[PDB]
Amino acid sequence: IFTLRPYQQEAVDATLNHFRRHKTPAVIVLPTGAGKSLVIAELARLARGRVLVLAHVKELVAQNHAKYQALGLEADIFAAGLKRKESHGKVVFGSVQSVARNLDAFQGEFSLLIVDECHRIGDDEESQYQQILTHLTKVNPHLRLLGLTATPFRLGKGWIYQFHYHGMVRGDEKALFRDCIYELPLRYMIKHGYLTPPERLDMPVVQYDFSRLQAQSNGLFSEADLNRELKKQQRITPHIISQIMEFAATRKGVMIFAATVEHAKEIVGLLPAEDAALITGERDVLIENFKAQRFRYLVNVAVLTTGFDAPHVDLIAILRPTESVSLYQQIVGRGLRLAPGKTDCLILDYAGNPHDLYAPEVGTPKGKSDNVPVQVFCPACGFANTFWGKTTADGTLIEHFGRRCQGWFEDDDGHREQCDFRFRFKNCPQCNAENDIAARRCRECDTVLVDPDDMLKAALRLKDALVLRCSGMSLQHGHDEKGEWLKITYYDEDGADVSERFRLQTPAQRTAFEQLFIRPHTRTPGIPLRWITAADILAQQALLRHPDFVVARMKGQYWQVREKVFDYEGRF
Ligand SMILES: Nc1ncnc2c1ncn2[C@@H]1O[C@H](COP(=O)(O)OP(=O)(O)O)[C@@H](O)[C@H]1O
Ligand SMILES: [Mg+2]
Ligand SMILES: [Zn+2]
Ligand SMILES: [Zn+2]
Repeated sequence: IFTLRPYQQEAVDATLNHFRRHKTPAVIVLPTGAGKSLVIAELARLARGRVLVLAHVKELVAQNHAKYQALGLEADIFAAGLKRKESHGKVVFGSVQSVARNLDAFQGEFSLLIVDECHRIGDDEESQYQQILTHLTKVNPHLRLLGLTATPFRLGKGWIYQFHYHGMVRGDEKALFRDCIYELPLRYMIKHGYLTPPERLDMPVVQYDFSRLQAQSNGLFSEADLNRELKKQQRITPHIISQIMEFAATRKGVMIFAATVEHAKEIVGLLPAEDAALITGERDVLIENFKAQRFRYLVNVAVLTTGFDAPHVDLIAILRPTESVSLYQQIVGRGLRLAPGKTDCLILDYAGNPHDLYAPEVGTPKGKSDNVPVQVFCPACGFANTFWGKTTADGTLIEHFGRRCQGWFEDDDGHREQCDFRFRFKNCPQCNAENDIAARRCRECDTVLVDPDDMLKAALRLKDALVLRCSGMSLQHGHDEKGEWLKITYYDEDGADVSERFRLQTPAQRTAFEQLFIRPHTRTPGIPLRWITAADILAQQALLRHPDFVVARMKGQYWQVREKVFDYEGRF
């Protein structure tokens, strides 16, 4: 009694093809509710020896075992508190702690290791995980390792894999997994009826202003920063909860996603007495009480409970800002389990989060809250990159902060490489090769690339050269006998200024202008500025930025601009 949905057969096929050509671990990205047990079952059926499904969380180990056996198949379990029964079946489910101390039971053939929730590996039970890995690779030197996760990306931690099979890089060489070989988007499950569809309320009455907040190192939000502005706007909290109650009269189950513990307890109070509970992050804490509708409301703070299956949840109310589209999708998905008569799950966002469940995950920290995902084509390979940026109403790009194309390619010989097109770069002083902005040594000639502070410090002390911190630039143009020209004047807050001039008459002059001024100064690298006359440059000065520092050699007529520091991070 097992036939595979098309997307499940695809995940199996992707795994077989990968390991028939490679030894390296790979990861599959599946959302909850996809039916991971069916993929495991068919992989085990085709396997030599046995298959081990390992998981850090013992609670998850027991669920996977349950769902697998519910397919009409047999398996062992190695979890704490359980006793070794008659070993039966081709699959073994276990936890990192239990397996790492019952390693004497794994002296047989294990051809495949499936690690569920593989995004946790860098967090906990790391010594024991190496213990399991060392033992399995000495018994099975050709063992294959498949990762499963619904959350490949975590803010502050990075991506779990480097190469995505659709043609883009996500992590760098430090990524735990070399490859993501299959991904099932949440959009596909909703579109094809594998999950209940969400329906977000378009116009909430009042919502929190969460734009002024500045993220910490991780890109996350501090509890204190969230609380500062929650208490600034706490006269809106009564009104938002009032409408949640109004919507809940037409719904069945209600989850509330609050920002802090201070915010939650306030929320529970405004809710009807005995009609609301709370989920921190002891036990089930009334998990099946909620599913028996002992209470209509269940508030939750930054704690995701693995395994929650509540088809009765008809309503999700998000009152916390979401730092990532991926976090928003894990929150929404908890109310998308199918049920008869459940036409949708109403989503009530009162935090000002964007209205796009299917937005692309940039995968890098935002920086400024007004930035949005923007699409930027690579001039070299044509890959459609997605960077942080800003647009007009029509969608016309104003700025984008991408630095390198994220595409990769692999040649017939099997050699793989990321696209080398660099939207932002620095030239090597010796060989002129284009290098990453952060590089300390040239990639082609290994010459030292001077830090911005050090070059400035030498010219700041040695005043034979001029140094100027730039607050902005002004543009001027005219027309002499050899043709048009454009003069740029760089100035500081105290009025000192350095100027440079570009002629614009000859083809070589125009080419040099684009090479030396536009492409460095442009706000949208990779999208050429269209221009005929110098006045066209002036009209489009919004698309240009000014350097943060200007260094000029105090020589020539008055000075000759030599260095320009863009995107400066350091002393000043
Ligand atoms: N090929 C299939 N045929 C019939 N039912 C399926 C199939 N694949 C998945 N399902 C059903 O879809 C649901 C998957 O939910 P769940 O087991 O929680 O997925 P996961 O374990 O990946 O979170 C289960 O109710 C399961 O019976
Ligand atoms: Mg399953
Ligand atoms: Zn490219
Ligand atoms: Zn060089």
